[PDB]
Amino acid sequence: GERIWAWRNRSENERWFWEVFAWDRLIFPILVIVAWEYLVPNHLVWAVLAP
Amino acid sequence: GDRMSRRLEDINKAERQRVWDAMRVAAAHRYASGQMPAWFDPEWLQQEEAPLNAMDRMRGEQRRIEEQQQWWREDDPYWPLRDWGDHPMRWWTLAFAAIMAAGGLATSVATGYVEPVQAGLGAGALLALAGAAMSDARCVPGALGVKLAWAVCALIVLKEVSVGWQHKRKRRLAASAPRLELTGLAAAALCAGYMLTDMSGMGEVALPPNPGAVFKSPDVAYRASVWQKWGYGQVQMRV
Amino acid sequence: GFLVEWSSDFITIIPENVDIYIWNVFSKIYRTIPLSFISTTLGQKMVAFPILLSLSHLLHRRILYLFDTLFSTITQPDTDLIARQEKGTLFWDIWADFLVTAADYYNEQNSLIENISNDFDNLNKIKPYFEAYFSLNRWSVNQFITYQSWHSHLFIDYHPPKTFSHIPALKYNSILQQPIGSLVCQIYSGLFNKQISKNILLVNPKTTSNNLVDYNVLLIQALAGETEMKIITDNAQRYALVNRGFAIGIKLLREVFDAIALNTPCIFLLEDIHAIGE
Amino acid sequence: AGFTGADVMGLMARAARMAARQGRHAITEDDIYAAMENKTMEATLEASTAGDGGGLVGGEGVEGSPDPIPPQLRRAVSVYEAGKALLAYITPDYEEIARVSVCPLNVLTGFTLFVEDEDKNVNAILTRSELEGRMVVHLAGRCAE
Amino acid sequence: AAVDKAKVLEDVRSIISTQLGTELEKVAPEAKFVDLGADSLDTVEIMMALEEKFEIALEEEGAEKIATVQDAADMIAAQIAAKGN
Amino acid sequence: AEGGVRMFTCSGTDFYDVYSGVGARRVRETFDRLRNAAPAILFIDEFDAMGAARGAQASGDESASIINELLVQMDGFEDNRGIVVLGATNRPGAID
Amino acid sequence: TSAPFISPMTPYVPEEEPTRTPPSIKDTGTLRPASEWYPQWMQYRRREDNYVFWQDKFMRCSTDIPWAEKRWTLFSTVWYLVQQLRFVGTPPALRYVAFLGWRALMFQVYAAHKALVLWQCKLDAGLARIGSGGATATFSKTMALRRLHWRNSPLAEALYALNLYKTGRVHLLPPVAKPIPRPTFFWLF
Amino acid sequence: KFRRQEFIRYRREMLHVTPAREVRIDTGSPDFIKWDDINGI
Amino acid sequence: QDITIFGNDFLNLKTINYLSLYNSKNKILLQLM
Amino acid sequence: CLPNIHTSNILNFTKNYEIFKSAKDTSNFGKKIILNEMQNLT
Amino acid sequence: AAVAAGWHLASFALNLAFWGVEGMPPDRYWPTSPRIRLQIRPGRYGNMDGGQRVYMDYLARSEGVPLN
Repeated sequence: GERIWAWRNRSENERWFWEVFAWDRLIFPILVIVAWEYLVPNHLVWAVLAP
Repeated sequence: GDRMSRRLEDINKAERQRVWDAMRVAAAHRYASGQMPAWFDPEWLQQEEAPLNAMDRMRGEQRRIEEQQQWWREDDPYWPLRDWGDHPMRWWTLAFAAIMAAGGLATSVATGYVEPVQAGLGAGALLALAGAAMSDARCVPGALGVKLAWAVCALIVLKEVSVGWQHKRKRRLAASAPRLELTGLAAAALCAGYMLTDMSGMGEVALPPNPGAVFKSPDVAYRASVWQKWGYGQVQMRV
Repeated sequence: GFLVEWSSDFITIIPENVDIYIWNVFSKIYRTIPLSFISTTLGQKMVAFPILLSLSHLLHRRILYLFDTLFSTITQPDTDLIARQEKGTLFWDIWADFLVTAADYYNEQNSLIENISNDFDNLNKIKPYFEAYFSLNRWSVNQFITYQSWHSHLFIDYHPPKTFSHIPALKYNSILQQPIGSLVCQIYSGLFNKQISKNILLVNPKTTSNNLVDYNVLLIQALAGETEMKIITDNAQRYALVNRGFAIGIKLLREVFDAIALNTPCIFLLEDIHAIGE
Repeated sequence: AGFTGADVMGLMARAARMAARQGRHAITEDDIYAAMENKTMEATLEASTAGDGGGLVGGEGVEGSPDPIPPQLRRAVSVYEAGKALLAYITPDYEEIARVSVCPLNVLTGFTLFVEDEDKNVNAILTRSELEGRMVVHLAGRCAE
Repeated sequence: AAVDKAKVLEDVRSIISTQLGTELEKVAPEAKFVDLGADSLDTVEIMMALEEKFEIALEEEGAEKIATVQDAADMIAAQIAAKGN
Repeated sequence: AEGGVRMFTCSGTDFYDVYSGVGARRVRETFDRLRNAAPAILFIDEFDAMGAARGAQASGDESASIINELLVQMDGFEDNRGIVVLGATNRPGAID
Repeated sequence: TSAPFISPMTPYVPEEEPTRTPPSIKDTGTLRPASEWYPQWMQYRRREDNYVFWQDKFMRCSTDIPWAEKRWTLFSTVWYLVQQLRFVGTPPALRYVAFLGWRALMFQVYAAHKALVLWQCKLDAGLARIGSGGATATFSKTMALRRLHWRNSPLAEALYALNLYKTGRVHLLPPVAKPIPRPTFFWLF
Repeated sequence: KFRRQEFIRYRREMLHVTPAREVRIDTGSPDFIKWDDINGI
Repeated sequence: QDITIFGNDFLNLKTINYLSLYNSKNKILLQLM
Repeated sequence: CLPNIHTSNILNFTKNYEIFKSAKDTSNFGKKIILNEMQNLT
Repeated sequence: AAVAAGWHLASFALNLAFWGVEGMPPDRYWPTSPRIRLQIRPGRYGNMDGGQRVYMDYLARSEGVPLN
């Protein structure tokens, strides 16, 4: 318990990163845009305008 | 008590020193642009300590010393382990830069490949500049020097153990694979010796703080600043 | 019968201990995914260890969030409640306000009749984002909650934003190190959900200075913030109500006590006990 | 003397705490005596120190309480408690001494714990010799100081 | 701060006895270390055993000037004295 | 006016009527109207009419209910972005 | 004297904030583990003087953390994954077994180190004889203790061996090793 | 859990608008009450 | 005759009690000065 | 117990100082390069 | 088949070695009640006065009290 207390006091930034930032604001939007552009034929109405 | 007096005195000394340092910095930025009242003697920015703290230390020191009197060098063998003002790993940096440049030239003339001499001379030049800035370990260049030196030796180790050397290509495919040879081992010894001595400088450069570090901070303006930066300026601060 | 439920919204009839049971079972089932993933994949060959660690953590959190979204989707209001909402909002807060203005401009069933008569006698969601140019899950930054739970049909506070750096005076008071330290050591190890409850007296000297500060509340909220627990606070003067020689509140207090006994683990504050202890 | 069941169970709890404070797990009898002394001194300093007043604790760091309790103020407390215990020993048919101590709870007073028999004067009798002996023992501390 | 020199002295005597093989009532509070069946490379082993028993670190200069079990006990008591501060 | 915001107002009387259970729905509805009409500032005169201390002429189910629902709207699930409750009183010791 | 205003006889060496948390209060400078709940010295002080145990706990865990242990870097956000695995993804029972095994191993390592230190003192006492040539078969308890607590850098012991082998002077010792600061680079580590 | 059960019981009973909390005398426990364990009696 | 210090000159009640009960005459004379 | 800190003076300054220092890292060792640029013939 | 079953059995044994929450500290990004974490609170409509009655026995249905 003491070790977990000391470790929680020194890693607040990393904790918030892995719980709130890693997927929702870093990996998911990258994946979503690349996935959409892999499908969706090479027009302009589909590749730029509707995105 | 006698135990809270010490706390008070350490707080006071630390605060006096911080204010004198802020003064040196702001006076330098005001004198390098003209607006200084012309009684200002620009040699004051060299007094490192503080006038008050210095007078206290001098008085205490003279009182202590007054009340207590109520190769090889056979007169001091431990001459290296003495503070001369420069980084310990300083002659190693220059030695390694010389070795790198010499090996680069030798091997790249004795073979005809253009890569080893370019790598060796670049490494030598950067390590020589680093070993120059490491000659005053108290200042800020004395810290950026160790930074540059560690970076260069690390890049050397990386290239060696992951891509290998162009002039060491052969016909087989398991023999021309990158292993760790002498120069990589020396560069690794250098990085380790740098890290085990002092690389603790310039410690205020890191990734910025999250809204996760200011959750329990005791200050509202700072936390609002951090939230605003990271994109949460509208969230309500029921705090 | 059937209609009292069939015509009412879902969450008001179901208790919360049921969903807490569901969540506990889910958590206990899937809490070993990272270790199994890591061991399976792992037997410049081990430069991938950071990647597998990242993948383990991300996958575990994905499973948890998928539970969360499946839960939060099936408890939205259905057709009946949405219809009730929008047609009630058209029936109550646009027609009846015009009705009030008409009434207090013109000014018991007979009265409502001349009212209904004398007033019969006289009477692209996306576009703004471009129009602004050619001419947020607060739970992600704020995890502090005020609530009333286990009985909805008690004003608990979840995760206050304090810590022991809001009370530097604790650092020197040599008589507060052992009890508070033991408390924290217990809570962090999990051994606090199986200790016998306790009573503690917090004496603070009489303070009538110009300050609105009080270090009892400060110390205990700092303890509730350091551990990220929940805290329940109430005053004793609110229970010294007597009439006819009958003290009503003094059993209200045992009622709130045996309610505290249902929301473990928790800290219960009770200030100014001399009001019921002279 | 005068304890009951609730008293002894609370005593065992406070004794375990007092045994922790000296870096041990097993409760000794010295921890029980220390628990008695601790309860007594805490009771007296809660009655003296109140809304303000105070001036009796000695380890709080505030302007009232010096931090290490200077040595000339420890010599005095030891002389005081030594004189009191010495006079309580050489007095015929006084109570018996169980534990002499100095600076309990950091307050600037001693504390002598007396074992007495409830069956020589059954909570009711006071003879003249006993009262005069008590007077002498209570002046001994000041006189030795 | 306030240290009980009695307990420290008792346990130092016990450790010395158990280390050399001499019975406890023979090691006097002023008995030096060579007369009790120990050389120079054995006054360091009992120093190590003392540190191991009390779990403290001995200052080195003060350990160069240890000659009587009394001074050993006094060094150890001074170490334990200044622990929290 | 100078803040440029819509003004809603009330009184201490219409809410402290003794028709039981009505206060809770009243405060709920007026606060939801504020929220959907925010920003806005609710001015309420003689606040001490409702915000009386405990042990008053009630059985802890009418007055306590309305001021507790005032609380729940002020603190519980705070989304009052731009809302301000500006009470008017001259007996500031009597407030709970 | 670069200092214009004040220059005491001792030159001013700047002080900087520490970079790592001190050893706890309980651990020895050596390799052997600690008593694992209560130190042995706690028994020889007054009950009212052992608040320093829990105070040192409060300090290392919550109150004085040096702002160099809260740096967010690319290395710390992966060490977070490692530590969170160890603390949340493993059951406490396996952790306990690993703890016992590690304690046993460290005890054996300490015994080995102590034997090696004793052998080193013999060898140095033997070499100082050749060095000074004459009578001194002695060593210094100072150097034995400094070796057992890891207070010498390798250069220091080399210089000391040379000084012994050439001039004896078994009481002339290297100054001391200074504490290693915490390495930092940039957003990197 | 016992507190929760009894609270549910009593609140449903009083919203629908006994103190016989007998205890069974175990004898196998080491704290078993002996007939003449008592003193000064 | 370490660090230059400046007092805060305020006498509480607890401080008056400490000085009255435990200090000599010269400490009192210094406070009065 | 509690030491009644608001009627003190050393507790006041030490308290406010420690709170301020713990709020945020406000050390700046990298602003002293301006001290190594005071004599330049450019 | 034995190996492909022993994998699942090892994972199940590992999950058994946990046995509870002893050793698990609190966490603020993950409360124990999904309603707090998900910000779920009833509104105005769908509120039956005698629905609370039903509420009780549902609790009494799961708090296992065979009275009901």
